Amino acid sequence: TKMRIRAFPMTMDEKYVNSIWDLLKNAIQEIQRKNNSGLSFEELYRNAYTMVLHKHGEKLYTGLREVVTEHLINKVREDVLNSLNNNFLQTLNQAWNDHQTAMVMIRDILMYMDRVYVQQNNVENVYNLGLIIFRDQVVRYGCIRDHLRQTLLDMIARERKEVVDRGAIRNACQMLMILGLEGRSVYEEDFEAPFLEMSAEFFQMESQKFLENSASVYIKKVEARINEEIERVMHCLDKSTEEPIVKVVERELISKHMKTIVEMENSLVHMLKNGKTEDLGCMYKLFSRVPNGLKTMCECMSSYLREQGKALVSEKNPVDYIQGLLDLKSRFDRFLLESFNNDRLFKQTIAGDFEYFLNLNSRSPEYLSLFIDDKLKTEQEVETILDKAMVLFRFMQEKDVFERYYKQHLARRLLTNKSVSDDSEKNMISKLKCQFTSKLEGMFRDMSISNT
Amino acid sequence: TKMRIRAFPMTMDEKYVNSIWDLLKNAIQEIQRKNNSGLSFEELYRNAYTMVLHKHGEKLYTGLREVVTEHLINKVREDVLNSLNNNFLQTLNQAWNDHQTAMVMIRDILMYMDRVYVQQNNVENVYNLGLIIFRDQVVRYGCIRDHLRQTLLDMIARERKEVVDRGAIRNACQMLMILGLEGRSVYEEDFEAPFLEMSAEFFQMESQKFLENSASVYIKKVEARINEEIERVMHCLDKSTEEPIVKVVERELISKHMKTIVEMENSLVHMLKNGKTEDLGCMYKLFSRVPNGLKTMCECMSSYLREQGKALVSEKNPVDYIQGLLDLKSRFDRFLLESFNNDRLFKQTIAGDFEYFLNLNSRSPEYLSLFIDDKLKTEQEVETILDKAMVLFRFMQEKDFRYYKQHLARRLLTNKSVSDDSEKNMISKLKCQFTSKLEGMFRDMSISNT
Amino acid sequence: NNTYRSAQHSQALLRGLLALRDSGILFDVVLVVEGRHIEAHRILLAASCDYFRGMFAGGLKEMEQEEVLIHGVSYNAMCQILHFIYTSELELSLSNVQETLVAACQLQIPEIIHFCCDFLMSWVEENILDVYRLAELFDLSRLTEQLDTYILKN
Amino acid sequence: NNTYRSAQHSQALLRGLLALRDSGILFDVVLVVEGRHIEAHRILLAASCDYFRGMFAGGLKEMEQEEVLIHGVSYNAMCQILHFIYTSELELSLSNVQETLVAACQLQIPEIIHFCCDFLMSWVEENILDVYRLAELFDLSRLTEQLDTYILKN
Repeated sequence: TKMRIRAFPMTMDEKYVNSIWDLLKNAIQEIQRKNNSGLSFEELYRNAYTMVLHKHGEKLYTGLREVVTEHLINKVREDVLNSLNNNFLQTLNQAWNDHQTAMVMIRDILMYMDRVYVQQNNVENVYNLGLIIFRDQVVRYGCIRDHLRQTLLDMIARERKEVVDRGAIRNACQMLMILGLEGRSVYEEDFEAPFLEMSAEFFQMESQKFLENSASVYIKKVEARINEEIERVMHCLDKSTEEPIVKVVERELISKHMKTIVEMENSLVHMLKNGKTEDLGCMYKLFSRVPNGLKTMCECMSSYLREQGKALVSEKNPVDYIQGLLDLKSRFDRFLLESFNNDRLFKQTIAGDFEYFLNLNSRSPEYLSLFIDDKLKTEQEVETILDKAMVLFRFMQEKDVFERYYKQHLARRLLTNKSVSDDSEKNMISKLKCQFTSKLEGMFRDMSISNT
Repeated sequence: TKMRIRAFPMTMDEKYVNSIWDLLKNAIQEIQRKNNSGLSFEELYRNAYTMVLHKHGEKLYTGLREVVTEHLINKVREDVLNSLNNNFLQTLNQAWNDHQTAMVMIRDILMYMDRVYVQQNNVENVYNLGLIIFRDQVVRYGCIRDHLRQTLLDMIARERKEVVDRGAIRNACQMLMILGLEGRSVYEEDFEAPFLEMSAEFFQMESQKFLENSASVYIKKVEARINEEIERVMHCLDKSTEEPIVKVVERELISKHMKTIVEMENSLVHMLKNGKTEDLGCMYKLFSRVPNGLKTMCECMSSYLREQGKALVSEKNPVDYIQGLLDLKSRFDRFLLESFNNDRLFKQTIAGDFEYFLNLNSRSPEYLSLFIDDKLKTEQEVETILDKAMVLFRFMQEKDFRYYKQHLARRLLTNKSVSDDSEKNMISKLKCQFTSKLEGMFRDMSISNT
Repeated sequence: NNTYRSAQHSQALLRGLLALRDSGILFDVVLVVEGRHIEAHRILLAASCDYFRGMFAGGLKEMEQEEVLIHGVSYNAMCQILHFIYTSELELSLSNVQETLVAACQLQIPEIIHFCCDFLMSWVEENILDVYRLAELFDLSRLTEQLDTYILKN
Repeated sequence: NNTYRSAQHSQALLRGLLALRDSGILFDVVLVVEGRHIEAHRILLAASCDYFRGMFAGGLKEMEQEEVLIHGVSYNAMCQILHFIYTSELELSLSNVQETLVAACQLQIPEIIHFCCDFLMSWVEENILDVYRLAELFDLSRLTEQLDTYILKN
């Protein structure tokens, strides 16, 4: 292509913005009062285009800020002041909705400003300007903000105690969030902090009231309360609130006085002899969220197990003693299999206690070796008790005494063959399993050698 | 996903297809009469949807063909037949347009058939079914078709004569194309063949007519004729007809008697002595399209050059002879530079004639050698005619032009040459033995000048 | 000259159309499927499929009617196919099949037919008889040859 | 589940809308530019650009009006922009620039801005003063910095 262009006779040197402004300001006034049915959008946008070419967008800017703030000073501020105690919040949300639709229309008809002034001069958009001017004029008034906060706080308390409106509090919550532009600063400083603090006070009062001298009812109703709180927050309040509230709940409702509710004489850990799966399971599952919470239940469990081992091991009939050892072991592992979720820390503390008292008595190994001797004096069931019997062996640190006695008993259970089944007599070695085995096998396998 | 599906409780078998076919046929009949403002589209489609789903596609196809052909027998055939001589080619175009919109609507409301029955039974679409039934039923009738042929032929003939409505013929001409499905068979066998035949006959009457005993007027008016024909075809006819009609024009109007219009005593190649660029340029550009066409003018001008060459060679003053050679050469190369487009065959044949007679003279090299000597007895103009003088040099087959050396003495010893410096340049123009023997004697006079 | 063609424009236009529908403004046609009203754009629902092209722009009585009765489709299927037309995304689950399949045949939209065929491809040796019956009834060549290949693999 | 997204559907819908416009049926809005009537689809001309969005769906008086006034733009430019919206192809020649650029600045469509900037890029050292004046008036950063780079290359 070898054609000249030379086709740019363009000039916008016409000073009449005053006229295009006064008209645009009348248009904004009409939109503020909801008379949009009779304004020519194309002509309104044309007025907007001319000012952009004339570079009088600043006049439109300052003028737009002035007109929106004037409409907010008059016919919004005292519009909600005059209803401060009468049908409040609803009027605030209504005014907010009308303002939102008005600013949507204003951005729609002045959209050029949002494309070459707002973008190229590092200033807030028309929609964001409306949101900011609402946040600075209607809310954070000093009287509107105080009343708005109290109404939300009082309503959420009556709901916590009565039935109140849930749609309005949700609308206000959403308005407070969207008033923070991208963030939630308005939410944080307007409703989040007072609601959190009043909830802390209410839950501390409830904490002092709940302690009434019961555990199962207390823990179940605390579960009901926290479930109610999370349900309410997900229903009415906004989602980002659901994290800090629940934490505060578990900071004030149970972890505030966790140590005094684990043990109380009249009601769950103290009397675990009931053996109810739900009774301890609910208490565990409700103390699981609190950090360090597992430690106090572990300590109570450990104290009880220590006392039981001291009481039972301290001599006594040779077989009923080991029967007590195994039956207590079975009962205690029952809890960890059906009450808890087989928590590693709990298993560790039971193992530690079992390693404490079982080895505390020096006769234990002798009794453990006798167990088999009494046992050897259905066959599948006997195999099952071997697994339970093999559990203690791992716990003993003095297995030398056990194997030495087991070898002494090995002779007594061999020479006259007190063992009912010979084939199993190898199986217990297989469970027990060289010197731990050969010395127990040298005597027996000799009786196999001389049997030919 | 490990979920069972088990969610196909479908059953539709029923013999109520004929009852709803009655409704669909009534709807189609209403659409034929252009009462589509009051027919529920979805219900009509639903009828067709169920009709197809119960595998009754053949019944629906047969019924549609029957109803469309019944509407073509009545209210189309005699609709245009009753107007056979009154406002024809307008009533038929209206009938075709009404049928086209009707079939568009029918395809629209019966579109299911076009998707799973027509595609999976290797049959023609509903739109193509309507086009075919129109092609078989209202045209190709034997009376409607024959009258259509007369009307189109007479119209285009009157246009060549008078003023006719090309637009009307355009409608019928295009309808004829779209009636051939993808191809143009109906166009070929209905209007293309008669049109071309009439054009041939008319152009042969014209060809025997215009031969009136003139060339420039004849060729210009023939150019006007072909330009009219191509524009006429593009404007009123279809775009696949321009090529055959143009070939018939160039075959029958000028190539029929091309050999007799190239020479006529009263008027272009015969009397080219006029030298008019347009006079021969038009004839060239109008015989250029015909294959073998350039040959007749090549031979005619070759014969003229031979006759001129023989008389020119026939000797005579030594200078005027070569002057005649050069200016005839200039006049004939003028034609190839400004009348023609420097055609390769033309240049070749002029070169051939020039090679023929320029050496048909034994004394021609003697005259050629004398020229320089007479010339040597502005300086830029001297160089120019040297280029022209060189042109004949290449044409001579008897350069063994010895005489340049025979003359070399007589333009050196007494130095008849006006400029010595150019006397070397003509050697470079002439350019070893062809030059050294021409240089040995001259450069010797340069040797003894010190 | 040189003509400039943009590819992102079509997707941007569909996104804007979805935004307009979500705002619920400038609606013109309303469909009564099974007593349930679903509102849609007439011209948007006029170039999606040939069925709707013949309905809205064909020239029949259905043109000058705000409310249109459409049968042969379930409300869930109608909503799913409208969602496809508006954002080119088809959410196919177990529930919305054999109702979306017939709906796709109703509008004769090849894309939805192919998508339903693929969904039946994924979930197909316990209920092959009824699937074969359905495929023969609605006459899908692709589904039939896929079912034949699956029987061969069996 | 697994939702199925089709890419060809958007361009298929665009061609369908083009065919609908060519058939000239289901037209709803008519624009008078400079006394010349140009007819277009309201919803199609409502999701293309923000200006038309705030026009056909803003809620102003312009909604309930069959004939609308589009001034400050040239009829050739309006036809060009409508063609772009309808088929995503912009035929830019020497004649249809500086009226397409001002119209594009009007309607605030970034695609047309970029296309016009490219066209002036191709045909830009004899008339740079007026081009710089125009770019400064309409405030296009890309055109300005490309012009600065071109001056640097000079």
